Amino acid sequence: GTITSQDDNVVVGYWHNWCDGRGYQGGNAPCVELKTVNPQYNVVNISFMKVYDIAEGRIPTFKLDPTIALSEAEFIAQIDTLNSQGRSVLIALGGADAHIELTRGDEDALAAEIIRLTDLYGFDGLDIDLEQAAITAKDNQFVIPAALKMVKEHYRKTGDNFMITMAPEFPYLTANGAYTPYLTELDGYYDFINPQFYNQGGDGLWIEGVGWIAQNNDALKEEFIYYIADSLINGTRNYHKIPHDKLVFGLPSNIDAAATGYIQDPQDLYKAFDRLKAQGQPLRGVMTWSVNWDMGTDAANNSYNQQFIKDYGNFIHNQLPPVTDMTPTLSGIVDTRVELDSHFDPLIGITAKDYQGNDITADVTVSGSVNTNQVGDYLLTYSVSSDDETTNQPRKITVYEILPAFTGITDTTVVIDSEFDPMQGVSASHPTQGDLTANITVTGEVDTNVVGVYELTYQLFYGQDNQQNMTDKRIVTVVTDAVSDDDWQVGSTYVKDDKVTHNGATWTAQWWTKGEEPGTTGEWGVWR
Amino acid sequence: GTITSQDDNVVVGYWHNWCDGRGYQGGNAPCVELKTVNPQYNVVNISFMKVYDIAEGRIPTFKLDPTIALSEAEFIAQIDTLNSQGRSVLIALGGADAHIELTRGDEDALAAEIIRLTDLYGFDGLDIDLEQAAITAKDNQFVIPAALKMVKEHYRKTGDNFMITMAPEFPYLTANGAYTPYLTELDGYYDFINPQFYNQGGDGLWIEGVGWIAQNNDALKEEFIYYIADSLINGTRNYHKIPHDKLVFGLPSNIDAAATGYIQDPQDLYKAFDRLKAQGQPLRGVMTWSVNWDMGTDAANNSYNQQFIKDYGNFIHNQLPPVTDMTPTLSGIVDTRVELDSHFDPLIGITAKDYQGNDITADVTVSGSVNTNQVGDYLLTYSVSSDDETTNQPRKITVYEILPAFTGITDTTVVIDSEFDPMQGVSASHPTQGDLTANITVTGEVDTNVVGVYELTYQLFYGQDNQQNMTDKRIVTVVTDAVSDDDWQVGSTYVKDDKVTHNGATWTAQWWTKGEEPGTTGEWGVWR
Ligand SMILES: CC(=O)N[C@@H]1[C@@H](O)[C@H](O[C@@H]2O[C@H](CO)[C@@H](O)[C@H](O)[C@H]2NC(C)=O)[C@@H](CO)O[C@H]1O
Ligand SMILES: CC(=O)N[C@@H]1[C@@H](O)[C@H](O[C@@H]2O[C@H](CO)[C@@H](O)[C@H](O)[C@H]2NC(C)=O)[C@@H](CO)O[C@H]1O
Ligand code: NA
Ligand code: NA
Repeated sequence: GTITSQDDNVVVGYWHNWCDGRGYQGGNAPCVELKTVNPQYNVVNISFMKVYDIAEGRIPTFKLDPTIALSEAEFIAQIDTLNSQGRSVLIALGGADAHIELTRGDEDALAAEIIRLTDLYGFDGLDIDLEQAAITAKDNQFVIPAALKMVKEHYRKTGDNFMITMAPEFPYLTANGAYTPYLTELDGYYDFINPQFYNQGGDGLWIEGVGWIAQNNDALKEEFIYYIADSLINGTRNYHKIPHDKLVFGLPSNIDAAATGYIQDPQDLYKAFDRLKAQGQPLRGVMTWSVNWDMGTDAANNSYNQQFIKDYGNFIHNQLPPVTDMTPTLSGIVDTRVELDSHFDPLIGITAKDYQGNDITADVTVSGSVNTNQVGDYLLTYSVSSDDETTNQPRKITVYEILPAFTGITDTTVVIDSEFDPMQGVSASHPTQGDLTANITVTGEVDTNVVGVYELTYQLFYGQDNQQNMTDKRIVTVVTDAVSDDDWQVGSTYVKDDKVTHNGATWTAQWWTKGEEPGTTGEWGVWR
Repeated sequence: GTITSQDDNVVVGYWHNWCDGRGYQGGNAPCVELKTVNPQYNVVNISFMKVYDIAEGRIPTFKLDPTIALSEAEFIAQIDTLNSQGRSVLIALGGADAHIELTRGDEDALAAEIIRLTDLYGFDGLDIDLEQAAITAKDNQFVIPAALKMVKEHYRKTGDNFMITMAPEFPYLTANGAYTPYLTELDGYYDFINPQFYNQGGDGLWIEGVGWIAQNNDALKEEFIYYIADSLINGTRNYHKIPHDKLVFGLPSNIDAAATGYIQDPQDLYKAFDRLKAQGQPLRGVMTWSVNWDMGTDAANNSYNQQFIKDYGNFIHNQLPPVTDMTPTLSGIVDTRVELDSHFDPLIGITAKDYQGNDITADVTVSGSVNTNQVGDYLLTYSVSSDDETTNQPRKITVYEILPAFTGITDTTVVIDSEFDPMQGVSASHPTQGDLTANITVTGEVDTNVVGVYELTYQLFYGQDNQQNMTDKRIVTVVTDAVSDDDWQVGSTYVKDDKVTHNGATWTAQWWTKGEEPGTTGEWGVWR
């Protein structure tokens, strides 16, 4: 009747709010009554809360499929029995091809409906099972955690722990991955995460000395489970940290439950978990899609007969109780580049929380320092302690510099006796320092009274005391406006007294000529 | 004729070894002669070297599609012209649905065929364009870099820079991602990487203060380009580092060239590149799938008319030459956990290379130290310098401990006067210390001559000087073997002189009775 939360190891099982689902291998998942769920599933997730009718608006809800042949009242009664047996029933938000698209300001209405349904049906919490576009559509990444923090606190004020769990597909758990916001904002509020280590085909990770470990590789399943979990529980190898006491391994029940990810030999899981326990970081449990699948039939109409809970139930429940990782969280620490001579403040952007979600940002301290007057790497150490633990994390701050740029320094032709200003159209700038046009000197001059080619060297001085320097060159050609005889052409015919220009001189033909180059005809030739 | 490599900014364009490709929007990509490729494509990649016929074995090759109507000799002639124009022609290995599956030991034959084709056709290098399963199938991740290092060195010994490039889909570039091995092994050998920032739909990254930036989001394309590139060129946000001078932005030419990723407003790219240039890290160029697409038609038979090179050619070529990032690389530095009192060696696993691929692992130094006799976090700093740069990277080493475990401490029933050894079947162990069975004491005793319940407390002492302690309890019940009268039952009928056992006593009926509990019938009732 009241909020029944789990503090030991869990075996989580999703329950279909529909009948006769088709399997990836042509099997069939019947709907089942909640009360027929194997007792060793101590968390059962009602699938799914979603938007049923966009006529009702943007806020998802839950409507029982009547063809399961449970009345509203009976379904409440069966939740009530599971609760009386010390088992939890969660409402799972989302699902494959569920379309949730909330906008900022929707969070109060989402919190209110979660509370309505929880109090009506007797749910013990909520599983965030957003998939595909729903993870990142409109403002889901802000609205959902915001509503859920209001729900957690509403029930905390009556002494209840409304459970919050999540089922992210595992590749979304990398460090800046799509599920980041949900984990960081609900750090301290969530009870455990049960990612899906299924339906991701060849995705996985690279491990030195082993190679690439794919989620679809049966020959290395033990490796897959160990290494991805090890990465998760320590926040290594490009994964967000989920403490081991809050990490629940999500799996398909059988080959019909999912395209890939099914564990053919359960020994690979026993062995992985064991190795994790041997390094002092045992996991919190397992999760499966789904109890209907575990109670279904394959394509030959053979019953799966509870094979999943047969393989894992006892193995998970016979573990020691979990030991809470109470280490605090640090957030916002990223390697950063800082321009030479900028102001850098080591605390901007950085926050912290204790293992229960409380802001402890002012408790953070920093060791080491950055000199933004000198280029290079500076390494800092952040620390914060709470509940007799400390978390430390390092940060690399690189001080760099930026070249300024010249503009307007392009070769040009001007007419004899015009005015020429070497700085007209020339300028320089720098991102920080801004305008550096006054920092340009010019070596050389142009004499526009005298035809020819004039070279100018432009020197830009910048930075501290103008001791850095950039150089560019430019050619200014002074031409006459006076026109003159036509250029000689090899293909033309000339006659006596025709004049031509060629190789800077004016030549006069002495007689008929074609093809004779002025200057090449000697003392007594056709060109004079 | 000879190896023509590029040292300025590049605009890379792939060339189809086939005719009339179908577009994602029903357009058509004709085959084209190499010589008709727009000159501003200064790198043209022949697509694709692959396994054409598994009868020929596992080693990929290149066979010209004859229906392009170029003879072998003419195609060589057209490569020769591009080369005479100072433009590079690469052979692209792989392609969408190309099946390459090499095994270890294949690398000499792969190196020999790359050299054959290069010398035959006049190619100037190779682009690694493995996709899907080819990235990680059999030992591709070892064979391919191994063959290519042999190819680079073969040509280095005749004064040629055989170019090596890669086209990984961008999500494979995260820190332990599938393309890791190719980048790390060819660090120093590759000329630039041109990832594909297309065909990944909603993939992208999370940026504080902006939100989720998807590769398919047109409204934030500028953000997508800036932030993913910024992440790449600095190795932040869970991406491998690719120096900015070696990063070339890969794009679709138009909407028919790819499912998603096309830049509708080129201004978003100009602006992104500009911002990157403003922080002193301008990119090396752009890449496109493909020149045939840029020269194709859409579904309405309208010519695309070179729209891609129109939008980017001048913009990329008018940038300043690249400035080589000569900082060295560090590899293997990962946060690690170490058991209390183990030996930790800070250098095991760690390697380093200079900006040209040379091993400089012995030049690495480490600052700070780890005390494995005390639990906690220890922060180290690795550094190595080469070519007047230094790279620094930090590492967190956590010293942890592990509980031992008891076994055999389970409640038990033994028969009066049997032998009882409190340690039979009891033991303890620890991962490190091993057997701790000799470290168990027992408080309390069992007297098997006297019926009843005996409690035993088992204490395990361990760790340094046995000053840590674990406790477990056990109940040993000593029962008689002597049988006695049957237990009274509420539902049975008894008669005078029937005897029953109940609440530890033997009672005798005085007369007919059913339902009368022995001990409840007073002084003169039926039970005596
Ligand atoms: C936690 C979890 O596994 N969630 C997802 C499930 O939704 C999904 O199952 C599929 O859900 C649909 C509704 O969301 C159903 O229409 C569909 O029948 C069902 N498919 C099966 C085989 O039961 C599973 C699929 O493996 O994975 C997640 O994506
Ligand atoms: C660098 C690159 O973009 N490589 C891939 C390409 O192969 C791929 O194009 C497709 O390649 C096939 C052969 O590998 C062709 O059969 C197919 O026609 C072709 N498709 C198109 C539309 O040209 C592109 C697709 O965008 O991306 C990579 O996956
Ligand atoms: Na409840
Ligand atoms: Na060549």
